[PDB]
Amino acid sequence: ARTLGVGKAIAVLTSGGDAQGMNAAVRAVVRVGIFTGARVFFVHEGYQGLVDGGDHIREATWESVSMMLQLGGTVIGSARCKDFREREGRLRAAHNLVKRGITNLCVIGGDGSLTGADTFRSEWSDLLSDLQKAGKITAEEATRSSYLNIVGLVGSIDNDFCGTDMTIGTDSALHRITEIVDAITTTAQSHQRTFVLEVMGRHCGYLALVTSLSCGADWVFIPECPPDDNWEDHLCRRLSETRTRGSRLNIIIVAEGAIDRNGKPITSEGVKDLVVRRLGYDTRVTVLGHVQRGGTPSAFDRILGSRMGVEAVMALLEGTPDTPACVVSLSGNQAVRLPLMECVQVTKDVTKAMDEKRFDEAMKLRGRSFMNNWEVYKLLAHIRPPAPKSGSYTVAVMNVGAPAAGMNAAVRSTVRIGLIQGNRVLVVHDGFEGPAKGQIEEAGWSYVGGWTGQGGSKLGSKRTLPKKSFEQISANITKFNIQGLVIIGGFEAYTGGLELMEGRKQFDELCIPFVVIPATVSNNVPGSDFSVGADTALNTICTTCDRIKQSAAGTKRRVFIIETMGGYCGYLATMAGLAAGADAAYIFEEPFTIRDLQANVEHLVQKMKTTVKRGLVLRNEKCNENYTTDFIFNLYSEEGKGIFDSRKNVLGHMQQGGSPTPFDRNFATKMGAKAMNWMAGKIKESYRNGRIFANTPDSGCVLGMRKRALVFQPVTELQNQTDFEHRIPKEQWWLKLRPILKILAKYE
Ligand SMILES: Nc1ncnc2c1ncn2[C@@H]1O[C@H](COP(=O)(O)OP(=O)(O)OP(=O)(O)O)[C@@H](O)[C@H]1O
Ligand SMILES: Nc1ncnc2c1ncn2[C@@H]1O[C@H](COP(=O)(O)OP(=O)(O)OP(=O)(O)O)[C@@H](O)[C@H]1O
Ligand SMILES: Nc1ncnc2c1ncn2[C@@H]1O[C@H](COP(=O)(O)OP(=O)(O)O)[C@@H](O)[C@H]1O
Repeated sequence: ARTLGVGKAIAVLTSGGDAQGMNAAVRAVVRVGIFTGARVFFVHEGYQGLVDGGDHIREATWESVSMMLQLGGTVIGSARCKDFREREGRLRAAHNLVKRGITNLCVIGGDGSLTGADTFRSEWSDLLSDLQKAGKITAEEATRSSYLNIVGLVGSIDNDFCGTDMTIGTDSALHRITEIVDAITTTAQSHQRTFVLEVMGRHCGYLALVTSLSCGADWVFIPECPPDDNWEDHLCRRLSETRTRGSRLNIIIVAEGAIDRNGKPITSEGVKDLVVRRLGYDTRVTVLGHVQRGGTPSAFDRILGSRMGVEAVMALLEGTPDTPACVVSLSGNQAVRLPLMECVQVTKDVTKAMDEKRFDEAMKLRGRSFMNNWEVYKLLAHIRPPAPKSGSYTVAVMNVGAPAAGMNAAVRSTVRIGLIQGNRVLVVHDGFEGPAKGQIEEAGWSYVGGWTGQGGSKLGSKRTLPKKSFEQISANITKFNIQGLVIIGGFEAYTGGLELMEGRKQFDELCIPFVVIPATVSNNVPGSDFSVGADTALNTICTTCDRIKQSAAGTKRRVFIIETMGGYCGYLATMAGLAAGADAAYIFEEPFTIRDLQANVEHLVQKMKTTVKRGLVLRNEKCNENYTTDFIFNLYSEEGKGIFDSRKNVLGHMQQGGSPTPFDRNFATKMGAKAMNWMAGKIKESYRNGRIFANTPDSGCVLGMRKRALVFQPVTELQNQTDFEHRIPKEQWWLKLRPILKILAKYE
């Protein structure tokens, strides 16, 4: 609370290497730190300034963290101080803390920096008694004893640290790597070019794998699972197999830490030599390096930064001389404070486990999803697939609703994974106008060839519903022999789904199972924390939001009022509102009354009249029937005549058919499989007498993100979890963020 951090001060620090998002962390850490009545102190140049001190520990204001969200790298500054790795230095830093009076320390760093603060919290007890032989009056130690709180905030493009689902910057890092391959990829038209990108990752194959999974890398090399035995043949057999199979380029991604069975490291150049000496294609190595850390932080990292930042400060002010070292982080999409020590002691475990040829233990300590990506990567990466028999179940996949960045990525694994099960996969053009009009084709392994990155809807998606035409579709699911349905779409996929169950009452054909994969820009589908195409949309809003915070204004001081899309769902606006640090984001799920709206302005003004020079006001395209854009606009204008200028922008639905970011391509790839695996089951389990009869509710689901796991939920079970008037779910997780979004704008 406002009185919580009163009579309390904290010093934030940014050790480790530049990770896009650190800046948002700091900001949040300062903004929320003040807010809690506490005092926040900067500490330029990572652990260094802490050791040094003096002019390296300046005090932060609120205006100080202004306009940082959008900036990459660290601004508080990051060094490499090795003096701290020794006590002949930690003691001087401590001196600096106690000399400046500070009981809380936020460390935004990596596996090492984090492990350093760790050992610091520990070797802190004796640090007093020793720095007492001559340090400062012993009156202080008896006034700052077993009270040295430190929160570790994980920032690293490695995504190595264990205990956190994501680290800062890795998504942006993912964007960089992606934009390149995205470009490498869309040019190779001449010779059978064969790029050999080498990407980051000391000991972690993460970025390397994930980047292969989004590009459709032809082969990959990662640490935790070295290519044991004669592979070159394999890799060449492959590259040639695929060469004659008809293809232009090839993208062999290589993690830096890429080693082999024994350990004698695989080299990006070596790889390059191989292919040329054995196959002789014009191969060309590239080594992205230190650019992955560049560019600007993606919508996710800015957001993730702010969330972690707030978590830290809370965790800092909620500490007790009996509470252990803390490391806040994300998991199952919610903040968590984890035992610093436990995290380090383990995140280390993986290294040794890897030092000993024990890679199974490696890939395990890493495990879960990682292991999955690996598994799914290889599968979809195959050149094959198997020989199609006859007793094979035949599935149909289709798109329904407005298009999304990821649909084609989902349709591609759905078909590949299907085909690899030995099942048949039909492809439907134009959603439900699909099984109905009869536009249905058989999709072979190549049909989906290189789609994972293409945006829009290759198959065609319409929003029309099934019911009105059960006759024709059922007529068709019999003719073509459809025996399961995979629907990638948004609300009218969920909705058209329910619409299918009822049919199971009047029709026996509709008595097949179906899974609904959420693909909607708006993130309005019930039964999942995320949907495919939101991140992509979101990243574009957040982008143009930043580009608009410029405008060739004939003078400074100016306020922008922007209307986002997403019908009644305040996900984008709220999120974008937070990613681009707007003063206000008017959404539906959170009703405003002119009594408020007023106060929201008799506020930005009190700011445009000082600190702030550009203002951001986000409005959900449906937050309120009366208080339209134009209303909010005009209100904000008049009220600020003289003090500032103002323009109003309506983004609207700027062709959401651009291109999927790496996260939607992964998300749509991972599910498209998860579903096609789950569905192959429900189809066996529903085969009875030379016919299938799914008439239970389990056979009709929507697969979605729900906390730490993906989960199949039956459409009917969700009916009472969804407001159909406004086509949105009831209980949106993110409404939990609104408050932080508000304190960062300096409210309450
Ligand atoms: N093992 C350690 N013990 C104590 N302090 C450390 C340790 N490792 C790093 N530090 C502190 O952090 C500084 C920078 O370390 P480092 O470059 O490893 O950052 P990091 O958090 O490990 O991120 P990265 O994954 O890029 O290594 C060191 O100079 C020292 O100040
Ligand atoms: N794309 C890939 N990247 C890295 N390793 C791969 C890839 N594809 C297969 N492998 C490796 O090849 C070995 C398994 O071969 P599998 O028998 O699983 O594929 P395959 O049928 O021989 O090849 P294809 O599927 O290219 O004919 C394992 O080491 C597996 O990790
Ligand atoms: N861009 C993002 N937007 C929302 N959540 C994200 C994003 N990137 C990662 N996450 C979170 O990271 C965790 C999932 O990581 P993971 O299983 O490795 O999937 P991927 O392999 O797609 O990262 C979840 O908490 C997920 O919500």
